[PDB]
Amino acid sequence: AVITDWRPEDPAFWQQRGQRIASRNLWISVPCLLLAFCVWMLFSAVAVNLPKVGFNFTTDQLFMLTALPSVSGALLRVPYSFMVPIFGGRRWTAFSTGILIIPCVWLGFAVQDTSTPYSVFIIISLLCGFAGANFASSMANISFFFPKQKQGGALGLNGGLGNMGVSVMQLVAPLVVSYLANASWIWVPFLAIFTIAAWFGMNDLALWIMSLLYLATFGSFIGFSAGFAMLSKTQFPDVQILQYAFFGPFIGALARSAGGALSDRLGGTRVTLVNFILMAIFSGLLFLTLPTDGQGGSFMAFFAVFLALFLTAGLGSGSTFQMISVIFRKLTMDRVKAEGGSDERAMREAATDTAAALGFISAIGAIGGFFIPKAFGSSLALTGSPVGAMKVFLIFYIACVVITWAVYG
Amino acid sequence: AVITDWRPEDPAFWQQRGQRIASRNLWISVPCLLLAFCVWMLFSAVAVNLPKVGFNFTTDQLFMLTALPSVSGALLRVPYSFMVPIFGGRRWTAFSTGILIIPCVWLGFAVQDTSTPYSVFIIISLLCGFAGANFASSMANISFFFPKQKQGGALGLNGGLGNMGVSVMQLVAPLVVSLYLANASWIWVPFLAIFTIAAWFGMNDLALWIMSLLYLATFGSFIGFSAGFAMLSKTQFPDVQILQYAFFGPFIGALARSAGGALSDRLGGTRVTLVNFILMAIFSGLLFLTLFMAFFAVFLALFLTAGLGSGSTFQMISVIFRKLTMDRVKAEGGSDERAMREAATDTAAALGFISAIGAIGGFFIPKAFGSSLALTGSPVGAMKVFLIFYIACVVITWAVYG
Amino acid sequence: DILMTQSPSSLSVSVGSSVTITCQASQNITNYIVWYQQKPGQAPKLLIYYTSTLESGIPSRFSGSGSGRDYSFTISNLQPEDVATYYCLQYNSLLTFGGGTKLEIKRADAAPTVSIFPPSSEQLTSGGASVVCFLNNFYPKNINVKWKIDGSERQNGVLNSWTDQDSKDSTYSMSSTLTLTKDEYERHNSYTCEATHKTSTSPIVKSFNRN
Amino acid sequence: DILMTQSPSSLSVSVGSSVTITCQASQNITNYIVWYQQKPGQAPKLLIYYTSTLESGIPSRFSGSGSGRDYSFTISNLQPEDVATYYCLQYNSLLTFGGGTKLEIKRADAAPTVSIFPPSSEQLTSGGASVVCFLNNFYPKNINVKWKIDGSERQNGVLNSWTDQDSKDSTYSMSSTLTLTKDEYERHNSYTCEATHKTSTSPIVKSFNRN
Amino acid sequence: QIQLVQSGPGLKKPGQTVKISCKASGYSFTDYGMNWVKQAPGKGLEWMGWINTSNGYTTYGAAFKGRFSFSVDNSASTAYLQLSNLKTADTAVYFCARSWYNRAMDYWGQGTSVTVSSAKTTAPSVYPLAPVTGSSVTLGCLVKGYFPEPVTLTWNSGSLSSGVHTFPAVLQSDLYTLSSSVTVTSSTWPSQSITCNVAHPASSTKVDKKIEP
Amino acid sequence: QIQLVQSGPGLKKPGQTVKISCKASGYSFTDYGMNWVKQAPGKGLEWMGWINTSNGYTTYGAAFKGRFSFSVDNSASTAYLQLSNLKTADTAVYFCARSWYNRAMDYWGQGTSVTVSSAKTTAPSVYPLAPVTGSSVTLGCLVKGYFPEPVTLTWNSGSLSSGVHTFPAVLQSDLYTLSSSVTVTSSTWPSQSITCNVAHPASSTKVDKKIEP
Ligand SMILES: CO[C@H]1O[C@H](CO)[C@@H](O)[C@H](O)[C@H]1O
Ligand SMILES: CO[C@H]1O[C@H](CO)[C@@H](O)[C@H](O)[C@H]1O
Ligand SMILES: O=N[O-]
Ligand SMILES: O=N[O-]
Repeated sequence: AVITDWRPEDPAFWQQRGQRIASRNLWISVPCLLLAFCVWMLFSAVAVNLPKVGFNFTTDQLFMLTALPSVSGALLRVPYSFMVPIFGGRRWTAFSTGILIIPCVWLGFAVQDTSTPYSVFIIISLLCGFAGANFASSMANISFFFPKQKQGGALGLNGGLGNMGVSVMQLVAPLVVSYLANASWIWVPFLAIFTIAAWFGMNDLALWIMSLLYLATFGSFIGFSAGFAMLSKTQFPDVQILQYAFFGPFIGALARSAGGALSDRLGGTRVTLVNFILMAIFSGLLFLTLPTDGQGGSFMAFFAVFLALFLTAGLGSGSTFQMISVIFRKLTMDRVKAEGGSDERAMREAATDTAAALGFISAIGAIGGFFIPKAFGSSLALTGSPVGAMKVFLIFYIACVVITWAVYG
Repeated sequence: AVITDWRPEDPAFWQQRGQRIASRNLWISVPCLLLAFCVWMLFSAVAVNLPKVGFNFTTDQLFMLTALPSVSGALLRVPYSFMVPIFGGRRWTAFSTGILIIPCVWLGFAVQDTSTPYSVFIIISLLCGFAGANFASSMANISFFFPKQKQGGALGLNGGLGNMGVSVMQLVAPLVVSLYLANASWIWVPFLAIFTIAAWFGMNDLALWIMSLLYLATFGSFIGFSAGFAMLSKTQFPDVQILQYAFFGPFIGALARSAGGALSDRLGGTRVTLVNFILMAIFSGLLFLTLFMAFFAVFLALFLTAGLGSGSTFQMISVIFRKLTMDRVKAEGGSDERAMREAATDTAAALGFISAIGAIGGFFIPKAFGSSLALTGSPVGAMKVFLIFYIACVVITWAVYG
Repeated sequence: DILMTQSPSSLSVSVGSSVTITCQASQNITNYIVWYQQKPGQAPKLLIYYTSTLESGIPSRFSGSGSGRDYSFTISNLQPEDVATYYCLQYNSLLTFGGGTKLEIKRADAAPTVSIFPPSSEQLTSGGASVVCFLNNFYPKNINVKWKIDGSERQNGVLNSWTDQDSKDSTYSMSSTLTLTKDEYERHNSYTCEATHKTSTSPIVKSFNRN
Repeated sequence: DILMTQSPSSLSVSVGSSVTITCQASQNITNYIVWYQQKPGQAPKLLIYYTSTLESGIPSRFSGSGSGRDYSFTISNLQPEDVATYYCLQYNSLLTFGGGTKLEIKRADAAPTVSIFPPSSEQLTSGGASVVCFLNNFYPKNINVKWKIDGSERQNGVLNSWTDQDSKDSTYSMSSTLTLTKDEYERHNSYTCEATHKTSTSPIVKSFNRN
Repeated sequence: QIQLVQSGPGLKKPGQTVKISCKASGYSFTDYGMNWVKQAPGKGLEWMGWINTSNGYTTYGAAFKGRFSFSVDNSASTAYLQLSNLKTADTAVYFCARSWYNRAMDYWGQGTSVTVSSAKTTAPSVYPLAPVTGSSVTLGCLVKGYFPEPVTLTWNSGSLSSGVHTFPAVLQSDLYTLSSSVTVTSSTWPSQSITCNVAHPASSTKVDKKIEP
Repeated sequence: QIQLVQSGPGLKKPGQTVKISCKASGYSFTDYGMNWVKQAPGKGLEWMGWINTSNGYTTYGAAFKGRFSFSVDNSASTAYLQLSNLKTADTAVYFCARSWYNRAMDYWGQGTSVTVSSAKTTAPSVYPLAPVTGSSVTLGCLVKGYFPEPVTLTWNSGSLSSGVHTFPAVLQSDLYTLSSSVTVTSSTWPSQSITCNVAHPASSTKVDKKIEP
């Protein structure tokens, strides 16, 4: 379990030992991270089904239960990043996955009983936001296991199939409803399995602006992930959104991967910049798909425009990461050259810096999984329309086009 | 050379080092002593050959030179016994042996010069008598090295082989006189030097009147007859060279001294001394009836009787002191050991005086033979004074002891 | 290459006592040090890896520590089994062994029990004759054996051999064989083997007569 | 058994001075007295036997005298070589030694030259840490040494050792060593060693910080 | 049960080649490097190098560059050390041990003795040694005039293993001689027989010797 | 010429036996007695007794009747002390000296240190001490946790004999500790090397430590 001699930058070690151990750790890592994305977004599919089983909460109170996980999620991302060098990859993974069985059983009971207070439901949602932090600890872990010049692929895999968890849950939670307990309890066998699997299979080794640009991209993917099924119910109450909502966050994740791959083919800042034009254009065209009370509008268009807003948000996530990655490689190149060192040192140090920075950048970035569905709450509960919220979004994506041109291209 | 820790009464000390040192000291003391006797009795064999090389001395002027050693001999014995404790055994034995090279050289030279005065020949004989005192010092020295119970055999050995010096000379000096008279004197200068060096390196320095008269009658006789016999067996039998036979006299005398004590401690000190003075009267008379074979054998018996007498007088003295200290100690109420050790100390301290008186007879006997033969034409004059003396001595033995 | 020096090169220590072997590397080895035990004839056993982690099976009494260049290893309650040669090794850059530490246990002094053997008649046919002496179960190791033939000492043709210390009772045994031609052997009559040990000032003498 | 009292049992005397030791026996020992010199680590030398007789080789400066129960021994022109313990002995009945006289030489007061030394890293791996202070070549012998750890004083854990007076320059040297755990040592920063001697009222101080 | 078992002892002449093998079992072979350690007689352990079992790349210590080759046979699950153009200096016992990396050399082979010599191989003469009186007697066995090592020697084929002292062989004039003692109580001999078994593989000899009064 | 050379130090446990020996040469052994002298640590000389070299007979002082034996071997020209049933109280340096009588004890042996103890024998740890004022620097050597005495320490094998102070071992919790210091000119260190050599015979250790900056 404990590993005292770890030398990934040494090809000879990599070939005898490293690759085998890092590869087994990676493969057990992924399930434990996508399951944390499943548990993170429970209310994105459960708050929709809350009234349909006898819960008289404001639709704003429902958006609130959808927004709160990302409160604790964002705030637990910085401390979780410091937890891997302290307890170790095997132990923390086991622990941080295992303790997700708490809020999963607890809203399997609370949902069946009809007199259960809002107070309890706020707590369960905040404890679901613990699953949100798994990302930063899982991502530090992987950065330790893989050699600096190979971390890209593994990190890409870890968070790529990690983010996929949101989409995977949305495809399952409605399909398992045959009622509202099963959308929570179907994960207790899976969380347990891979806690045991992590416990035995894994190993214990011995710029503010970028936070904003990540926030605008990832924050959007994860924001629209929280309150889309919820929004496409206060707009088109007669369509069964649950059977379609999954496809959104699915495209988002796939877009994240093509994000960086695209970006190193035609410029980090360029893609970011052009894709904030798209994220603005698609924020405006949503205005022209809304029905006003009620109800005269288009759904296919609404859904396609949102499908675009998930694709565009994913693309940006990848785009922003490789901008960070690139910025750090320029900084480290210049410093080393001034110290008079080798490019290898610069490569390694840039890989460490982006990994050290990642805990903080992903913390700020996760704050947008709250604001977005909170804005859809305080737009509805006030003006009785989503037009108020979306007006803020449009201004922001305009601000992000501005703040990218001015500060980069 | 200097011994600060001497403990002979301590068997442990004796075994660890005492016996080793006392033994080495004894073996060097002894030859040093016999050589002293050789030098002492020199004229007993030289004065006879004095005329044969051209010296006009009276046969009584010759008898005188044979008598005078025992004059200075006797008078130096008492001060010599005080010499060891003052100067030490190694120092005194070296010096007192060494200085005997003076007379042994002087009369080696004087004998070749035909016109050397009688005055000079007297001086040399008085110096020859220094060698006679050696016995007193040598004997006291030995008494100090040996525990007061082993002293017998060591003193017996020292004195016995010491007394054998006269006998040794009279065998040698005639024989050496061939290859003349210087050799009777000079054959001892290598030997005396050898053993002065030998003592000086080999040895160590430590930190009744009646009895005198009886020793005088015994030892004074031995030493008297030793000097006078050749010088008499000449004026009586000038046809026979006595010096080829004389030695056998003192040899039988000295050896008789050894068995004298051994006899006496088996059948009484006073008895033997008494019965031996009967023979020293009988033999003193049966000499009148020979004035050669018979003259020689009676005189050969007069040396033999002088021997036993000496060895019997010693153990008589030894017993006298042993009886006295026994009584004194028992009155004090101490132990027999104290009594033994004190007896042995008393007889040894008395010895320097007893042997001085006893040494005066080596002067009288030949000087008597000198005056008797110069006044009358016979030895019968003095020889009558002898018979009287041994009768007076056999009478003083009975009256005072028997 | 990274050089390793080990102290002490050898030592004797009491049962229930404590050993401290040290190792100084020529440069920093970042905790990558291992300790081996090597009994003779058998093959090394790994006791400690990574400065201070006991191999499983390896008993408590063993431990090590250190960092950078300077490291040490300790056996805390010495036992007769512990008799061996110990080794540090660096596996930071390439690998380097230390010079070893031959550990000897001390025990109560013991006198050799001695026995002599004349040439077998089977050997006599060859034209050679070996007289053989065994001195068993003594302590300590140092011991001199003298060969007497009819009183006279023999120095040529002797050949000596010693066991490793016994891991049960801590003793030694040595084997002295005096080799002669059959002629030489037949000429004399008494052969003597004399063991002089620290345990008595007078030698243990074993001997035999040819009849 | 004949008992011996010796006087004095110790004393300091100037170079060039005159020493007199006396010895009294419980009974008459009849001049049988020996005097021995005993420098430490070496083995006794016999100076005088039988009260007054020097052994050959022994300098004239030595002599002795007495009788009965009372004896004495004297060194007349003291030299620094003469530093030792002297002994009368009686070898009259059995043998009895006197109690000794340890003789010190006096000299011009000298101040200690002081050196402090931090724990070796080789020692640090064991888990112990000793700070060593050497105060060299001072006179007189008496001296105090204080240990400060970060201004605070330390008494527990100090061990002190002094040499025999030096037979050439008549000086002393002492060594003080303070032992802590590697932990206790690692916590604090500055280590201080204060030598307080009869050569000045303000101490000689030496120190270091662990940096 | 993890084990590495090595080829037996070899005697060769200066100029020739040896090749020693090491069969690993009880663990997955290609997951651990293999080390080779040299031990010359009366020297300490020398690290020769290692071979990477997942790629077959050898790595040599400065001293073992030239005449040494490590090689592998993954299916046989065994490694080999080949020594070429042998010199007297190659006389040593050679170990294989497993792992460069976490628990470096955490399992060793039993060792493999290589003698580089010109001496002719000859069988031993095995002489029984009988006594010439406590409650216990000692019998002996003299094993003379053989080359090379090893001889092995037991008593009653192993049955009598306590009371035994077999003395390390001593070489002389190109021939080793060895010996061995057993002491037993007097109740057991001559009552029961005690016999000396001597194997000398190098010359294909097995001699037994009964110890006769 | 004349010389008595005694055997080396011995450690023993209560209840055990010791025998010290003394070899005399340059004189005739049987001519002189042999004395035995005890010196307990800190106390003064004590006479045990003597043995008569022409008798072989021993003589023991009051306090040495019972457990002590002087014996002799005249041909080895040597005498022996034999203490048995050892007690803590027997810890001392022991001296043979020549002569009961003239010049009592006129030559002495170099003495022999017997320690009686139950403590285990342990080897020393040797620590180099390098500086942290004038034209001369002082170096040191710390020697910790050994038992029993003696250790012996030199500098550059005895080539550096001036400037050396070696401080008497001090015992604490069954373990001695010792140290030594050397002062040399600054011109000669670290310029030339200065190294400390410790030998602890009772555990067969010899350790050198080079003093490094
Ligand atoms: C302060 O940023 C917040 O508001 C903007 C709109 O202004 C959202 O797009 C974003 O998700 C949210 O985090
Ligand atoms: C005074 O005595 C002297 O006279 C007689 C003869 O009368 C001798 O026998 C004796 O030796 C002598 O000394
Ligand atoms: O979960 N990505 O920040
Ligand atoms: O010379 N005897 O008295």
